[PDB]
Amino acid sequence: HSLSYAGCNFLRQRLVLSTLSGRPVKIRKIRARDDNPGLRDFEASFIRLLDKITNGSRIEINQTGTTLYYQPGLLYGGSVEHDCSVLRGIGYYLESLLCLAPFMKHPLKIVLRGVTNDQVDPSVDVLKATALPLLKQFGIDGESFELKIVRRGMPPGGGGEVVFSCPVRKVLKPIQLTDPGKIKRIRGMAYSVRVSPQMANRIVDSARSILNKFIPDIYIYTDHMKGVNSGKSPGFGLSLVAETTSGTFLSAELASNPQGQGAAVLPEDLGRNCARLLLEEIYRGGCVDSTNQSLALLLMTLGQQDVSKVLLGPLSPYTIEFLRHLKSFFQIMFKIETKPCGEELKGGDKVLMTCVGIGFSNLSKTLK
Amino acid sequence: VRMARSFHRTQDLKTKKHHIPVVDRTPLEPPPIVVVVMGPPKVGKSTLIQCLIRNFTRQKLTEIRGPVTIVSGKKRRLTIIECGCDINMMIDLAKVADLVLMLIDASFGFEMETFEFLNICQVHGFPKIMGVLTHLDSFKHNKQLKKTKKRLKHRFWTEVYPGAKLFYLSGMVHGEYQNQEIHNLGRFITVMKFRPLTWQTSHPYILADRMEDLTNPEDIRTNIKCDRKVSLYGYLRGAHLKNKSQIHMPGVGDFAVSDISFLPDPCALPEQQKKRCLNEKEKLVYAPLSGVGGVL
Amino acid sequence: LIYGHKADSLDCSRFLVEAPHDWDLEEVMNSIRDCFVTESTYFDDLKGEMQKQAQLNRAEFEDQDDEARVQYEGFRPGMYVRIEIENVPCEFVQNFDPHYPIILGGLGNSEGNVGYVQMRLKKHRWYKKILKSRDPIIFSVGWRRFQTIPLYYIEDHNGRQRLLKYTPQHMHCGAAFWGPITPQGTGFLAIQSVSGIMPDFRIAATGVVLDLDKSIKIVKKLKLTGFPYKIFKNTSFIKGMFNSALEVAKFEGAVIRTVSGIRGQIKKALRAPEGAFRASFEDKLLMSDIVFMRTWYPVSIPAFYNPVTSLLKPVGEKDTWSGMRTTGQL
Amino acid sequence: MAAAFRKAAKSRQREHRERSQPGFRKHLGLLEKKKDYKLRADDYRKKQEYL
Amino acid sequence: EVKSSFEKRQEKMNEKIASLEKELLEKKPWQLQGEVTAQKRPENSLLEETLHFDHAVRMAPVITEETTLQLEDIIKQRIRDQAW
Amino acid sequence: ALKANPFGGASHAKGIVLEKVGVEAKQPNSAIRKCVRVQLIKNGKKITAFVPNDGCLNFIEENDEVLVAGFGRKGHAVGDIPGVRFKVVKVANVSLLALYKGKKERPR
Amino acid sequence: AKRAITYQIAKNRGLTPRRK
RNA sequence: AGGGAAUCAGGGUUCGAUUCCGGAGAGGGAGCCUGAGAAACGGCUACCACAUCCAAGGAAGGAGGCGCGCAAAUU
RNA sequence: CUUUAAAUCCUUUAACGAGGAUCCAUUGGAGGGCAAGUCUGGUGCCAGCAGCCGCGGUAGCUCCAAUAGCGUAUAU
Ligand SMILES: Nc1nc2c(ncn2[C@@H]2O[C@H](COP(=O)(O)OP(=O)(O)OP(=O)(O)O)[C@@H](O)[C@H]2O)c(=O)[nH]1
Ligand SMILES: [Mg+2]
Ligand SMILES: [Mg+2]
Repeated sequence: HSLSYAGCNFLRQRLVLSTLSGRPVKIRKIRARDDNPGLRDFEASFIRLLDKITNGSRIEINQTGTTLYYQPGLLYGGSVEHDCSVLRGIGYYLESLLCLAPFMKHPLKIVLRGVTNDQVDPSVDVLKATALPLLKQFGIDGESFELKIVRRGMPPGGGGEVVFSCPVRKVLKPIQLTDPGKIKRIRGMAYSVRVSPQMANRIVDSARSILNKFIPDIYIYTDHMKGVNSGKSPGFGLSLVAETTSGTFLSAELASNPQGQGAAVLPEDLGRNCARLLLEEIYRGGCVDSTNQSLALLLMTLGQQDVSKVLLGPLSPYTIEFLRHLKSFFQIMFKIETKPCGEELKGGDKVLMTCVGIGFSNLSKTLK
Repeated sequence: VRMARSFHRTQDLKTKKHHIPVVDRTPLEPPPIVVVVMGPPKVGKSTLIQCLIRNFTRQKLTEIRGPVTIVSGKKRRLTIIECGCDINMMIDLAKVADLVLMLIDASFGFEMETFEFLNICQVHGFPKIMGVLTHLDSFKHNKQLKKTKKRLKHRFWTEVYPGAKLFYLSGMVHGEYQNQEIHNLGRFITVMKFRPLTWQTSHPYILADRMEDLTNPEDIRTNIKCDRKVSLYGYLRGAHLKNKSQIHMPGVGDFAVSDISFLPDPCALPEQQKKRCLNEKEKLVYAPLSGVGGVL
Repeated sequence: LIYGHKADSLDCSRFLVEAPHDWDLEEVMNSIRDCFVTESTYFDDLKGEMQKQAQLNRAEFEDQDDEARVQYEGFRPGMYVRIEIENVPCEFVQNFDPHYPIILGGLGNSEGNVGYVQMRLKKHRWYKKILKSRDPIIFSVGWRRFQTIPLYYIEDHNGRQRLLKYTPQHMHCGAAFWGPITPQGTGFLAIQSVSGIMPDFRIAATGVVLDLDKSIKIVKKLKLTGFPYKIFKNTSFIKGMFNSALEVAKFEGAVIRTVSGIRGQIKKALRAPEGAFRASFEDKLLMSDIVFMRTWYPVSIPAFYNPVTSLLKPVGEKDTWSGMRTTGQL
Repeated sequence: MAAAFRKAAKSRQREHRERSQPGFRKHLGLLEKKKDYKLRADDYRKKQEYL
Repeated sequence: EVKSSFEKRQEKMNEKIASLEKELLEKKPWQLQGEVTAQKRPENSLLEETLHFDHAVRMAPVITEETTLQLEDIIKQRIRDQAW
Repeated sequence: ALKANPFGGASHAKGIVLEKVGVEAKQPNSAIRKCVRVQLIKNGKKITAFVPNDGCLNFIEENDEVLVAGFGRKGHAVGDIPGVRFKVVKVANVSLLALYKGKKERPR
Repeated sequence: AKRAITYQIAKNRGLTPRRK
């Protein structure tokens, strides 16, 4: 029994849920009412990434490219080398791999080549800082669990390289994350490639200017890569991370405009805007950040038939649609209960998400 | 030195207690326990089934077919099924059985079917097993009877865990086993406890009590060979079940469940009261394919 | 809202701010003010965690009604339930027998699919015959009972899986076949014939399921044989291994050895006969010696899966079910 | 009880058997094995060292 | 007469079983047989067989422009340091 | 010094089979090959235990429950390897000798 | 029509070393 | 203050045998009825505490097994 | 038969019941034997580990100690 969908939006989650459930999916009318009707190259690059990291898959593409049929195979790990398209960031592909990493047959050792930092897609600095501790909460922690950035990349040239390694686990542990905690420290990363090193420092004194009143402890790292490590295009940006007592992480990031289009951004404005964006996240703060809401829900459904609870902020349109696909594929329905928090003066209202997992195990892992 | 000896003995006691910690997924209200009766073809399986039923309900049952659910105690119910000598039946019941009663002919001795079923049980998850040996009336209460009991008991202890009980049925008074032996046998079933098996815990399963064909009658007249819609009633066991799922029925094939709905429980446990014994109202027999009283 | 244009849009997992706060007034800053800082053994701790989870599972949905509870956690064990099944074969209803039990087994994820299953297998100690590879056999796995054609192989220390002709008399053995997906760690049982009665023990073999994959990777040993015809001390001229000069060029430098155990190397092709070549050796050869080279050839298994349909039989012949016959019966 | 494990393994005493020359090459002579080659190999090595 | 849905599947299974039973009694092809000489196998058969075998010795290195440049880089370095 | 020993004053201990480190390495020594890693349930410590004979590894799988006893004497019998202080006696409360000789079948 | 057990199953000697 | 105390009998050293008690209570404290002998090993009344049947009005009552994969002489 | 309230048990006693007498004693310790077989390392032909698995085929070796008994682990 194969599911049918229409459109190109939400393409990644439809493919990721299909290979985990094992049920084929049909996609129709991709960018039909457009000058270019067929698939975009970055979507085709994503499909090629799935083919290498699985075994036994069958994929059908129309000559027009308007429809797609995907028959999932078993997940096979090992060493993989991929060249990501420069139109979308590496973090665009890295989210899907983070969902599929623990259920491979062999531990995944993949090196990704493309663009690391971008405005459209989340930065790999954010995923390293925030997404990886969340998987460690589920018990996927290991000595080989790491993200390492070999060289940075900025559009349009790109030229960045990251390596990802994750252990394999038979079953996922349940979690009960109901206390968000209180924010102790703020950590940040300032980077500049193919430009003067002064750009990094001009971002630091603006972000610190706003955030020093709330917290005494803020320290921002500065990174400057030279030579081939710099990439092929100039740019600069800032990523900010806030740590709580309970161990949760909240993040925000911004990047400068590409060389080809857009006016140059003042480094002081970038530092001020990124700090204000982080404060917006704190007003919306929960146990997980807004980007990682969909990742947290997926790992909860794959538990060993136990009740799990998470406290997260306002629901994103991405996560609301993700919840609908979870009911379509895995037939799970969460119980939703909002928290008023009217007089505690934490900020905006929070939503408590609870569910019971479906019986799921790693079928690809080899018993010896 | 006595304290050191006491210290060492406590550690050995702790060692036996150790096992893998696991979340207890047993239901708050358990379903009726599945009890299977098997043996060689003419050992007395069906005669034993009537004796256990008469021990608990006083309700008359004739033409016993399929599973029979009875109330045996304040907090326990039993589903009793007979296992034929056909090998296909032996394989399916071992997957679903919670308690196994094996019948052994003491006069003839051990047979092939007794050992085959033990190998089946070891493969698919070993349930609680109690062996009952009959036909002891052929012996003359002498050295031969005493030695035959010991010979069969030691061989029986190799297949199963040591300490597993063997029950003795001396003889029949009027074609029924003695009431004291049956009552003692029923006491052992009541107080037994069960471990969680791996396959049964992970997968939901149902032993169907009633079947009903739900098709348009005119479709059968048009074509007898048409595919038919079938409704099934039974107790849910093992794990939770979703609305739209794939189920395998052994001997037929794979199917997908269209509609699911719960029903008020028949043969239900009593509301708690401190009466010494259950009256005739509380003792219930549910057997839709067997025929209760006089009606079949 | 959740459970009660947008297409052709960007796949971005970002929460854009519809209405950002000023962050310059003190009242806005005040809203987020509180968010900032102003002897038991290892076995006992594990046991404590399980009890807390056990209490949490039972005491989660007790408030909601049963109809509400079904949507969130499904039908719990201990409920009397009614199941409606469609597309049942007609022979089930007409040939129904109340004595034969009916069991409904819930399937997990991907268990409806088919694939390659690698198993650890040992022939049963009380079975008289042994199992030959590439002969039909019925497996009792999970909920299913089906007949397939398996391959028996043995593991080597380097990791190679080489094909075996027969099941070994006293050892475990790898088994691979094409069939339904089944979770790891489960036991399985082997029979030769469900129909008919046999005086001897009927259980053929027993083991556990190990692996699931889409490729078998099983290989078989293949030897190409040649004979010397001209000898010059170490160097000898070999014929019979190949039949063309193209064949020799593909296998130059291959390690070859004699039955006597002298190791050699293929050096260069010879023109005067069609497929001869020149080979050097450790020591001088005799005319009676036979040379061969060791090669590995991948094998394949047919995809044949025949489930047992004993209930789809008339009432008198449910015991008599037959399928594909083995080599001896043919 | 390591010796007990070895004794159980050596319960069967059938050993692997030797294969003979093929029939169509019988006039050539006996198919030599490692034990046969070692006799002529050591004989040649003995003479060369003396020379 | 009319044929049942289960009976239709049985007919397809029976054809498949018959084909498989033919293969068992048939003579095995030369690839599956061990210890095969050139006479039994057809001409030029191994070219498409894709067998696996081991090589006795390392192949001789191939000279290219890249190896020339790296070697000249080594020579130039010794010249600068007078590392004779 | 009542609790001095690694077994906490007991003569035997129970553990969970983590991996067969000897099998994963491709060395055919048959002394490395019979080394397995288990984690004691009582205290969570990880030790390396010895399987009496090659081919009893086939009976053991990962995540199984085994009984481990001390290795008091005859340590020098194994070929030039340190750390021979533990040995696997039972799996699933069944002795390895009974499984090897074909006197009992492992219950699942 | 009764399938009695063999001598091997009755006495599970198994792999026992042979003695004179 | 389970333990004793005694007793009889006996060739190859006794793996002998038996007997004797300090009282009290009958769901909990009081009151009461008979007989030679009891403030009863048994009835009753009031109070306190439990629990069963019902047509809802009313009526009747006074010890041991497991927790060691293990409950038959509890006959 | 006798026994006993009745029966069982003990003691008597009629008839069958052995050549591979297969009507087949075990536990622990130490050795021998092997192929067109596999792996690893080298000192060309070697060594270690090990060997019911080989091209095709599926219709029950020896010695030592105790003996209806005999080992292992921890503490001593
Ligand atoms: N003498 C004696 N006969 C017994 C005993 N137990 C069962 N039987 C015989 O078993 C017969 C009854 O057979 P069933 O009740 O049908 O038992 P079954 O094993 O289910 O036989 P099937 O129904 O054919 O499977 C009786 O007539 C008895 O002769 C016993 O303990 N002693
Ligand atoms: Mg019957
Ligand atoms: Mg004689």
